[PDB]
Amino acid sequence: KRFEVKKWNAVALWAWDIVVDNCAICRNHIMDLCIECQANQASATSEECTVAWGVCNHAFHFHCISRWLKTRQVCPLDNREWEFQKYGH
Amino acid sequence: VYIKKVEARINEEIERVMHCLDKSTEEPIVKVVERELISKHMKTIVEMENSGLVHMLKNGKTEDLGCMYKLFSRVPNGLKTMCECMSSYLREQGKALVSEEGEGKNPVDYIQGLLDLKSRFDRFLLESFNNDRLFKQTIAGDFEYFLNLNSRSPEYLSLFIDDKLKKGVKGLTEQEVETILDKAMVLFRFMQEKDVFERYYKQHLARRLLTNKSVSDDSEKNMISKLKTECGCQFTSKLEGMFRDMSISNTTMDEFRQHLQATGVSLGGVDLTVRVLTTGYWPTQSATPKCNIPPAPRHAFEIFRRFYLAKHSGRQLTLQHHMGSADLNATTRKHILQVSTFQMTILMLFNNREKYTFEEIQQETDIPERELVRALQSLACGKPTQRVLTKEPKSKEIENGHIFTVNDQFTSKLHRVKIQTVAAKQGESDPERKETR
Amino acid sequence: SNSEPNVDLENQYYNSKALKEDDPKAALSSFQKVLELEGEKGEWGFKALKQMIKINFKLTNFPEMMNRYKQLLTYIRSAVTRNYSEKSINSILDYISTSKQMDLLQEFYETTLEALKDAKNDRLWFKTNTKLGKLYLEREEYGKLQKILRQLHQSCQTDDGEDDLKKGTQLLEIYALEIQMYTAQKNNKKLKALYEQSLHIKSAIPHPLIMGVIRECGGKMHLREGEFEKAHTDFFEAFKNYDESGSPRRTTCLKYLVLANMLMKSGINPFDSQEAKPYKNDPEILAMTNLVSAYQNNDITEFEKILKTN
Ligand SMILES: [Zn+2]
Ligand SMILES: [Zn+2]
Ligand SMILES: [Zn+2]
Repeated sequence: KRFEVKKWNAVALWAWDIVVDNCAICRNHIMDLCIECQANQASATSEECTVAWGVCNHAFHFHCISRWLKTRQVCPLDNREWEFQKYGH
Repeated sequence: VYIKKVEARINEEIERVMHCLDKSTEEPIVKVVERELISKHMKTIVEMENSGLVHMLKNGKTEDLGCMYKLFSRVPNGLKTMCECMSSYLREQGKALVSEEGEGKNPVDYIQGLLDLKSRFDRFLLESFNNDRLFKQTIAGDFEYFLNLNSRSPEYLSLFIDDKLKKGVKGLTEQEVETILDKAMVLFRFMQEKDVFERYYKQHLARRLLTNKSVSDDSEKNMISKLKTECGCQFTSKLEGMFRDMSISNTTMDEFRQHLQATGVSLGGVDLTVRVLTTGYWPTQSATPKCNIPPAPRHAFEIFRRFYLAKHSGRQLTLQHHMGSADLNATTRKHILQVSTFQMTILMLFNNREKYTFEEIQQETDIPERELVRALQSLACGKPTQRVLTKEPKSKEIENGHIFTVNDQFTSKLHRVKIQTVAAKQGESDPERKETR
Repeated sequence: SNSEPNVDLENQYYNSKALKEDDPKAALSSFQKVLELEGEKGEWGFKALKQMIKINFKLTNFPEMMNRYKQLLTYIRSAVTRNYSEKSINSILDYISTSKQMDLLQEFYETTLEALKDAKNDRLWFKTNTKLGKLYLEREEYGKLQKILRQLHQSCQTDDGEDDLKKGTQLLEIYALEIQMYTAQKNNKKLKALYEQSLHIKSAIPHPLIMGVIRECGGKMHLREGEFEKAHTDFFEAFKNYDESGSPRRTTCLKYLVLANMLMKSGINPFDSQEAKPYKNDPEILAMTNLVSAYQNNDITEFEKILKTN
């Protein structure tokens, strides 16, 4: 051939996995309510309880981390400070 | 000359009253002598501005400042107006230097002149004022006042620290580099709007790390130490992640070196230097395109992605093209070219078959938008007499049906010749400036 | 941007690089001619000396290898001032480490030590010190490892103070070497002292391998005292840093972290997502996953069965 590649210095980026099948604070599911709410109805008003995402890309219920954040603040799956990056899924 | 006369008058009066009138009348007389003379002196020095406080500080008379500090310290309310006029002169000097009207000023020279003024005033303070707290407080408060007059002031500081960090050509040693950074952060201490400060510094970090290496590789540890001692749990944390990525890049670099040594099932077993970063701290570089890859690099990329997903499992990789470089071995001698992961695809298609055009490289490539032209014009348009990709329809604007050829260009006898069309002027243009604001 | 480096010097440098594959005899002379025709230092000549050192180490030629390394050390101070010059010698230092002539290793180290001291580049001098400190730490040598720590601490001393804010990078490098050193002798009195001296003044950079070691020391100290949360929070980070780096101690501290998460009576699955599957289904780690699974389900009979089984 006329031109042949000898060296390459590509940069590889990566992102964490989440395993969205169950959160770790209550062990019910990523959706379908939490332990503090049980049923869909009974004063939910369109179910004001959604999924919250942190900077570390972990996902739990909004209320579950809220009870977590009052006592501790250290995102029990890593040692990031668990910023707030999203609300809902 | 009055200050020498009043000091002599005070000295002769206190000497006479302590000798001709022993220890009897020394206190009331000297008190009157200091009071009215110093009141005259204070009004004399400030308004004279001819060997006056403004003038005698402008020309740099160390003795005049020194003898005045030792004279005005005796009577109260002397150092108060002394610093007030000193601050007023600093305000006048600051406004004449931070003047924004008029385009065509060198930002690196502007900070250098400002820092020279700070060093000059600090030298005067040490030599004359004997490190008085009141003088230090007034200049510190004043420096907080005339510096934040522009919303671009932290941006100008950020580019200056980028200029001082891109290469230490001025001050090859380290002793003055330590002082030049210490003065930089001291200047940064009396500055507000810290959020915009790192937002450009982080952009400067991206600009200095996503380009050619070999800038410091050691002074990075010094900046973060200064940021840690200056800030808390803030954008310095963004700088923390930036450093982690460099650590992971080299650890994976040697780890991949061991695995390419094992061989056995290596498909693309050629020279690779692959870096690993995290998206959590590097800002948006570009759209991260998904263009094609030449087959030999494809096998090389397939090894790393398979390997990085096996022994570094749990995380998947994403491919991108607006980053990196390469060394294309061409072949009367064998001179290796340079392609910044932009012209690899176009030149590889030429190797398969020459006599292509714009249609060929846009239809059988899955190429992204107009950014292709900027990469494409880097070899043909705006080229000096070192052209590695010539065309028959010589024109400025880009056509569709135009054929590409290659020229030997013996003038570029450089063995590892590089085409550094990118990074022509790192200047932080307005469109990114406004959106980041 | 562009900048004319040099036309001829790069050509003959790479021409001799084509000659190193072709019977390195007379390639060294060609490299030497390039160095002679370079005169003042030389950027291409810096890499040429690096290549000559690499070639001479292949065919066991040490005498001029270190003499040219002294020239390489002097080349560090003037033209290639900060740059990748530390990356070059780190690769040179790692390339010398390939063989087992440990006497030549520390002759090469000690000559490096004094040369970097001259340029006030003690910045590059601790990097050699820590690599020698880590090497001594692996081989359980403390006679000269301590001398390195004392010299580094003295360099860290700001006369009146024994620790510097900007030199906090060297505090952690000193403490990390001391952390695993006293781990060998099980010195709890020193281990707590090292961690306490670390936490406050160290913070300039969480270097992943060093930060994980510092946290791993803290987790052992805290759990040896009784603080479950603090012992939690330390391995709670050490596993993060180890994962990024890739040291074999990733699973070692993860086992400690999983036990620490159990001890604090935590009601949250620690294996959920960061462990994912590589660190949740690793054979011995998966055995630990069954334990915390029984912990969640409060299966006392099953838990004790696994304890006796494994
Ligand atoms: Zn849940
Ligand atoms: Zn709910
Ligand atoms: Zn999380």
